[PDB]
Amino acid sequence: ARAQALRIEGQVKVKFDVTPDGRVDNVQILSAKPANMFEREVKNAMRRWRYEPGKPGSGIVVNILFKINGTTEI
Amino acid sequence: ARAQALRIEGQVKVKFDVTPDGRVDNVQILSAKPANMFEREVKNAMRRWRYEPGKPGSGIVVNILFKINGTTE
Ligand SMILES: [Br-]
Ligand SMILES: [Br-]
Ligand SMILES: [Br-]
Ligand SMILES: [Br-]
Repeated sequence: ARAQALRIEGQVKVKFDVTPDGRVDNVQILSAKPANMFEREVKNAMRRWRYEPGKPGSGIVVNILFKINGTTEI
Repeated sequence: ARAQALRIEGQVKVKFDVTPDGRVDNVQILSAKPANMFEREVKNAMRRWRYEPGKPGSGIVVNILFKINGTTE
């Protein structure tokens, strides 16, 4: 019943080629972080979630709607 | 080189317990998309980036600053 929020800040390096049309090619992520960053960060964020006390339950399923906004660093 | 932006939209289901103090425990993500969803989606979003034509290069490195904003449905 209580909605919860996800707010995760991060950075990720990418390496790629640029072709004569100005498009990227041969892209690889440079994961600095131990793989599977997104799922770890989501679980970590869920540590801040709080629900009503004295109402425990098990096997609760929630659907998280998210948007990722990013920009290249200048 | 030109700055670029990225926007990814998505959903992820998670399953967990709620303890007497109202905190979550025993969390598992219910992957329904293939693993490495984030990395795949970043690369797919880069398909929209455009740099100056006639100026190819290889091994270009850029850092993407991002924020993930989510809400339970
Ligand atoms: Br925390
Ligand atoms: Br609640
Ligand atoms: Br450029
Ligand atoms: Br597209």
